[PDB]
Amino acid sequence: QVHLVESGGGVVQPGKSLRLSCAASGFIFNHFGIHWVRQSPGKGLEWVAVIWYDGSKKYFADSVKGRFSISRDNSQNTVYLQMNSLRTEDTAVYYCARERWSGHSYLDYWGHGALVTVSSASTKGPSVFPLAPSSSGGTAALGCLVKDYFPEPVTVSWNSGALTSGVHTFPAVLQSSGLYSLSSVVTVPSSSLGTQTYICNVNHKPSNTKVDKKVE
Amino acid sequence: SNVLTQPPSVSVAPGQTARISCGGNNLESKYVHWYQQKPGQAPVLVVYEDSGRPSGIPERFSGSNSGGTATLTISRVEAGDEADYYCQEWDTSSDYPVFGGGTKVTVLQPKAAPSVTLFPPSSEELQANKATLVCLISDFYPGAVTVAWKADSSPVKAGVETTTPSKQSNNKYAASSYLSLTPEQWKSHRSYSCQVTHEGSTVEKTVAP
Repeated sequence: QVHLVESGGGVVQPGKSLRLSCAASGFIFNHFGIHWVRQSPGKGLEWVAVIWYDGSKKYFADSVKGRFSISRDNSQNTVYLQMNSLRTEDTAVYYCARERWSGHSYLDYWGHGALVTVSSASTKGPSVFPLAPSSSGGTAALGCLVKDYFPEPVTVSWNSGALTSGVHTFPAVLQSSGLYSLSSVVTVPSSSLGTQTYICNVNHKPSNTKVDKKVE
Repeated sequence: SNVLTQPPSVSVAPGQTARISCGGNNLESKYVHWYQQKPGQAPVLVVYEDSGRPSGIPERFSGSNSGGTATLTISRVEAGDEADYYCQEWDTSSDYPVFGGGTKVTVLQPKAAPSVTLFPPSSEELQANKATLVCLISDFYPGAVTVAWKADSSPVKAGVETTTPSKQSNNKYAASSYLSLTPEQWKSHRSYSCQVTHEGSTVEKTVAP
């Protein structure tokens, strides 16, 4: 069963470097060339690079020529894409893919993708604000606003995981400031607002920050 | 160099046949391959060498390359066929392959109006000299909304940040929108509103200081 496993993604500032890896299994590694194809947020597929089955040819898209290099280690069944002098427009999900034949053919197996984010923003923990229940049909909506953090991801639980039904945590928005915001809301019985405590647990691992915000 | 041209989008009713064209030069003499990419997933090969069907691809997907045009035909369309489809060639004379820009196939499914919840700024944020209104939009279908804000009855564009819709567990869509204000702007108006338009109908929620 052909299987491709990518790693090495992450978040960097412009001008820095990243090295992606593609670990292969289930085929004779050195009989196949390996490609990289990327996808900017919201946009189509863009071919990036190829290394030939025998490492004898390496080609790169004009958009990355001179900045990217590629290598293969047949001992470890792995391909490495070295990305130097990264630019914000290099932000993308990067896929490795196996080519069926020795050039001029098609990509028959694809990895699951490695996320690469190139941004001038600096790591920042969130400001968490309660979204208090106020004044639909016996149920109340309350939530927390997770404001101005960087980078993704943030996770949210309620009551340390004891409250799961009626929870909806929304995907974040990326703002013009370069920081993110997201919200999590739960619907509960109006009658419970005087007797039950509601706390949202916000975890931002990239800044080693956790916030437990009491709502109401 | 060579370019492959595909239509940006195709709409098709469940059970009907979708046809995606791929134009380029001298396709009589070249292989054209096709890839499927469903939202949030990696691409998958769905046609190789004009008409070959890869392992795991339904028989309803059929590639062809005839008269200089390559076509992916999806027969008896299912909702699960909603995806972006890309054609690809690799000329003898080119060091690298060429992809088309992709065709988005949407499958024509029970509509649902959005639920809208609007929260005013918290007192905590206001005493930190900031103000954010939060508009949460859930359970709508198809996945396209437009979001407008108003201060009293005047449209507001500055300070607005809105997500693109994303699919929920139940196959409906959700989105959110944020309006950033100064405290003085929040306190100086009678009300603010989040208006969500969907398939021509609007759901509007209002809050007041």
